[PDB]
Amino acid sequence: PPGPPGPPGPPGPPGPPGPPGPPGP
Amino acid sequence: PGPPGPPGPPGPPGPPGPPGPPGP
Amino acid sequence: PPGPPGPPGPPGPPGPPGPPGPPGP
Repeated sequence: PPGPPGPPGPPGPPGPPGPPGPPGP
Repeated sequence: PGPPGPPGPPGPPGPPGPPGPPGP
Repeated sequence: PPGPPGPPGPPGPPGPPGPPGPPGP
């Protein structure tokens, strides 16, 4: 008989940067 | 052997974006 | 035995907007 499913994989990579902030005053 | 495990969780958030442009 | 580790997860979400820009003219 087969063994159990293996462990979870690792977390994914970081997301991309956010968008530029708003213009200055 | 068993099948592969499930996928990992989503990664961490990305960094803040760059500063905005100058004001008027 | 248990199976191999799963695949990595997906990328995380985008970062927040950046800081405000500098004063203008």
